[PDB]
Amino acid sequence: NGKLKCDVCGMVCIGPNVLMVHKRSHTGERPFHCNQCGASFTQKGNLLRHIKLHSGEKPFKCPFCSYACRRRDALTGHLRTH
Amino acid sequence: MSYNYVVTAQKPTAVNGCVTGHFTSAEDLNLLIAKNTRLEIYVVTAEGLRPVKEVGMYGKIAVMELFRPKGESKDLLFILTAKYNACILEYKQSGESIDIITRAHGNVQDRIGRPSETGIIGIIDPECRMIGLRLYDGLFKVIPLDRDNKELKAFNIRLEELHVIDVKFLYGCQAPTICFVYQDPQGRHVKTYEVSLREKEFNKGPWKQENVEAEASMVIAVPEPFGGAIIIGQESITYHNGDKYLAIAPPIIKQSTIVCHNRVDPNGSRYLLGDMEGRLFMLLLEKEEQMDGTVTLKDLRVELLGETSIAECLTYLDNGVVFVGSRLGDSQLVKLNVDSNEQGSYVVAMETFTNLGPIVDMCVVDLERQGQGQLVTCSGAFKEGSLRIIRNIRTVPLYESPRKICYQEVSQCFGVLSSRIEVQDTSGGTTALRPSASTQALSSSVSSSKLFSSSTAPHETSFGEEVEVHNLLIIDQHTFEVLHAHQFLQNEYALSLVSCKLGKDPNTYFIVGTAMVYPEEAEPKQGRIVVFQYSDGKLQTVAEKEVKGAVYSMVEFNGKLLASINSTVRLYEWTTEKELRTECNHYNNIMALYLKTKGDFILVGDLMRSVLLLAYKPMEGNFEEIARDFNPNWMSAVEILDDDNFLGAENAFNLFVCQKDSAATTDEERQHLQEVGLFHLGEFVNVFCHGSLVMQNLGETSTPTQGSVLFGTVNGMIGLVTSLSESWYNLLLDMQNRLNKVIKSVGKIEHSFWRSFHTERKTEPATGFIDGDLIESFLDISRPKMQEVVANLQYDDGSGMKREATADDLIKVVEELTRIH
Amino acid sequence: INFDTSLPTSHTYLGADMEEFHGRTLHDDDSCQVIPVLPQVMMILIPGQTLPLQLFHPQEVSMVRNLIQKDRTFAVLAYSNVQEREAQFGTTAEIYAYREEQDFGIEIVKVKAIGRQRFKVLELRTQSDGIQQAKVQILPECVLPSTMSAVQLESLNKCQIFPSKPVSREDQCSYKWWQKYQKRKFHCANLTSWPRWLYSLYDAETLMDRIKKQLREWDENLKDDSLPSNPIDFSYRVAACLPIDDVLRIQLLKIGSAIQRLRCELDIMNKCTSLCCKQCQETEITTKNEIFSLSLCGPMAAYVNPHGYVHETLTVYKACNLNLIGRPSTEHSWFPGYAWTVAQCKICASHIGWKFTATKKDMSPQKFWGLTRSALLPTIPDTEDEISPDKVILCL
Ligand SMILES: Cc1ccc(NC(=O)CCc2cccc(NC3=CC(=O)N([C@H]4CCC(=O)NC4=O)C3=O)c2)cc1Cl
Ligand SMILES: [Zn+2]
Ligand SMILES: [Zn+2]
Ligand SMILES: [Zn+2]
Ligand SMILES: [Zn+2]
Repeated sequence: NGKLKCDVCGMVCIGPNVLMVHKRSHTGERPFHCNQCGASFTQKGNLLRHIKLHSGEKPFKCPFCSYACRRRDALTGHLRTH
Repeated sequence: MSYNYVVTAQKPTAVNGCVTGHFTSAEDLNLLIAKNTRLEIYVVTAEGLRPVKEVGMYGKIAVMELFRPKGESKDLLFILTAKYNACILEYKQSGESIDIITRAHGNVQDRIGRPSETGIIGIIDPECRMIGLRLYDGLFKVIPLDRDNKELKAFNIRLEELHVIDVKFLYGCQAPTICFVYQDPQGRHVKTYEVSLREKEFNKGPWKQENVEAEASMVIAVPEPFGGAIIIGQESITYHNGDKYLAIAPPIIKQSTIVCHNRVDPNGSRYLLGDMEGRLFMLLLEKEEQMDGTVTLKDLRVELLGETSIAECLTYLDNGVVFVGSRLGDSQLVKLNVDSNEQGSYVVAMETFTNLGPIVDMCVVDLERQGQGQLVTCSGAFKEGSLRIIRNIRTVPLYESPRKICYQEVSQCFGVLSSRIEVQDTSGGTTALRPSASTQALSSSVSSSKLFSSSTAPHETSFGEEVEVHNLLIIDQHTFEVLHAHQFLQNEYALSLVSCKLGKDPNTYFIVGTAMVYPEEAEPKQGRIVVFQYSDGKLQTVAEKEVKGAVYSMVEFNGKLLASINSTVRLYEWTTEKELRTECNHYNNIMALYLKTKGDFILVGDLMRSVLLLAYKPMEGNFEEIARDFNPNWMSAVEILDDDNFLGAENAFNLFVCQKDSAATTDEERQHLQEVGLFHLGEFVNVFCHGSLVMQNLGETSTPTQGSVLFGTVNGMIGLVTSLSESWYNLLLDMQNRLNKVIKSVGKIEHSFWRSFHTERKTEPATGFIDGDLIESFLDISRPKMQEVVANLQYDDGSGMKREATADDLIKVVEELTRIH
Repeated sequence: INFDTSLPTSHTYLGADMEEFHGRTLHDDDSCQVIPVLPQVMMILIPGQTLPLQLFHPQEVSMVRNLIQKDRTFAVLAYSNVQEREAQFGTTAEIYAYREEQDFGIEIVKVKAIGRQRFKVLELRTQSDGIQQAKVQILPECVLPSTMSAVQLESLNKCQIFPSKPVSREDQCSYKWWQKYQKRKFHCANLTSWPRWLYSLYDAETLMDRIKKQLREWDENLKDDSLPSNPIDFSYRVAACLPIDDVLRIQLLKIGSAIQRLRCELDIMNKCTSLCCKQCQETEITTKNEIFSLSLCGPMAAYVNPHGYVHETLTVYKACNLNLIGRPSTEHSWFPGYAWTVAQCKICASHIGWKFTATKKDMSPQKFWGLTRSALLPTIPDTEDEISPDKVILCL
């Protein structure tokens, strides 16, 4: 159970000390960092997209057939085929 | 379950030990010979050797030395086995009953301890103070020679010199003194220690560390008159004694390394030296009275007596008669003359004891009787190499190394692969050492190919370097004369050889697999499959197929050619154009060294006991893996017993049997070969071969044994393996357990311990094998002990009963067993 | 070529000097043991390999305290399926350094352990505390004698020992000494049914020097000191710094004979010449020609980041198909004096590693690449002749 959640990056922590200490790594330009590689971002959504690219890493997935494409416009063109 | 039976057809013929002394009685002179597991005892006569007694031990004889303790009539015999079974035996005879009674025995193995690089070294004090054993690096085991010490209780002494090469007990010392050559980062040195049994430790030697030559390999203790020791290396021979240190570098010994010695005169004035290439020299120690009687060494001399068989061990008998024990060739009794002969040799051969030597390959051929078979083996190495025709021994000397052999009935002759060593000549070519079979051939030919003549790597060989030339000899089956000798390409090494008919072609060809071996190239990347045909007294090349690797093995596979090129098992077809056409490939995780086949099953193996079982799918046209078993251990040979059982020989002279589980439940267990047989054979198997040396018997009269697989070993021993039934197997196992109680073992070695599967890592009991020697020994014992064996034993003579077994029913059974070889 | 290969092995980025232990714990071969496993450890540990860890979770800190008080050994599971926590083999780790620090009001523990014994997993049993144990069976190290030790003649036993090594790069690289070595050691091959060059392929020392010839291509430190002489230690030290994927490393950990491990390592070093992106499987990142050793352990070593994640970093000279994200930084740099920049795949944006750029003009090399092993894939090179595609199957 992790009851303390960060407002800025949304990470889960165990005790209030961990959260307080975590909050100072933010103070600065591009405060959102990735723990896996250290990539900094200016907004939280970009960091979430990055950390998602770390896992399954499938870029633009189709919601109707599950095929992945390298680009957004390629996925749009594919979606127009269903 | 395995159920298998193994029996010795030919005892080990290679001599690895020989010592002279007074073992039977203090009067007459005795010669003891050690052939692996056999011990022969002769009496030295003026005519020759008189056979006195032959015994068999349950262990490989590593050390064998005679010694007469204080207050003993005749000499005692100390023997240590490979499994570290030490024992002191004594010769006792009552009227006409000879028995080698065990005065003492025990196992001297140390749980934990790295075996040394120079192997087991056993020495005894000249005055019989103790027995010194060097088994593991950094430790020196000592067995004190006390009348109380019956179990051979010994103690280790800390040895700071880890890398000890040779060690001896010195003569004429107040306290027992050992002198040994060792090596450290600064080179090799000779050092001495005083073994104190009271302190149970070492003490400063009479003359400590002295620097010796780089290749100093042999240490010889000189008797009382001289004292000190003699250190022999590659280029020089030195004598060290306290303050004096004499050294000579005779050029007559530089061409080869001296590997064995023996004392001629009991005072140490003369010694016999034998090198690797058969040369025999005489090392003389000149005396110097110094008037008052101190007798010091004056000088050292080496004189080339002559050439003998490649001597593993030497021993001077008497009156210029020397016994040469050989491992690579026949053993010899030779005479030393004073005046030499016209050629300049001082040695003259007297007797030639047959030694099947290292049996590297063999085959079974009917030849004359057209009924029972005979065994043709490639024996010996170098100038001792030969063929042996064993009947149920005809020697054909080749003077070069035979490797593979196959018989061709269509042409009434054999095809044999062989190799001869030549030396690089100043002109650029190579020169032979001696006229051998490949050189003294009726018809001759050389491979004139273009595959590698254009595709060759750049390199050059220096003068003096040795290079082996490979040849295929076509040899008559009647006269055994070299009809033809076909020499292969330069840097080409022939590995495999077969003789068979391929496809629709009615001709029978000699097919040879090769591999291009270059020095800078580690793993071979080039090779050939060459199909020859012998006709009209000439060998002509029918076909030539290049391959990207070494053709390790080949087998005839249902009219097709199954070859192995490194990791690939390939299947070729013989086209109507008389050419090899690739039809199938199977790439394995192991190196396809051993290739055997039975119908559609293929057995593949590598050097590390990685067994693999494939199958040819005819309807699909490709290979399929059936099962496998990978247990790391050095493997020497393999063979297919039946459709489900597979026999092999692995490290530590062991035999094993794997089994294919068919129609199981899980695919996982179906694809695994279970190890169903283990048995310490004591011999190094080099070739398995289906066949039998007895009359196959026309009228089939319910045979008790199924199958027959002969095998040849390095010590010349020939063995036979067969399959039994569960009932017969259980009966014979109970009978072995009963025989062990009544039989008397030399050295009191337990048969169970002797035949137990043994490696440096694990040592398990033997399973799935019946020791045929122990079973057949039942016929050579007294009748009261036979009754002891069959005491309260139930036997089945055919369906009903199930009755009390008599010694004679079992005698009938064992006589039936003895007819398989 | 003047960095200081002794700096990375110190792990100076972890802070003050740690408390060090001198005792050693080893379990009997084939014995059964119950050892705790660290939850967030995902690396495949090799005997002799150093593993650094930063533990923040209170459960992990408590477990490491208990370990420091007991035998100081935990189990590192070799996960075949990391998602579902499946494991059939593993390696034991012995903590040899630790530091227990209470910083800014939060308690954390830094640890340096080392791999000890391979083991087969018999049971994975997670207690009610959330921390799990492993019922384990220690796997024994199979030591085999010389392939000639059985057939060697007694007369030739005194001649098996060689008179020291040349240890002169040119003299040992010259194949004359190896011709001599093969002729001497495998003479008794004439007694068997195979030649000498065959046994040479199963010879511990021959394989070890063949591997040395490849390691000298990566580092200029002589084998006289840095490399071990024992075949077990040498094989493990080579396996620890081979950039292969987890399945190959698991198969290599399953090997129990140093001979087979050395042979498989040679085969891997000769076949896999390319290193591609694991997510792409086709995007080439680098080749074995660019691999170089910046640390004493070799080209590849394990390091821990500020948040406890462990990356097996491989140092290479040049790399392609990589986009740099952000600007260099020296914060928590595993290579003191260099600044790191996050590197992604040009195609998939996988974190492939970082680009290290020197901070001083006098440093050499001025720039290199540290690639995390988890994101690389070993690959064979496409043949120059497309018509000839012989089988390049894994060989051992
Ligand atoms: C418990 C705790 C610990 C630390 C922090 N906050 C920081 O540490 C500062 C902000 C931050 C945030 C995320 C990542 C980073 N760190 C990195 C990730 C990474 O892989 N490296 C590599 C780069 C290559 C190399 O050579 N060494 C490396 O370590 C990092 O540097 C920093 C906050 C907390 Cl709550
Ligand atoms: Zn946050
Ligand atoms: Zn990231
Ligand atoms: Zn869709
Ligand atoms: Zn990619």
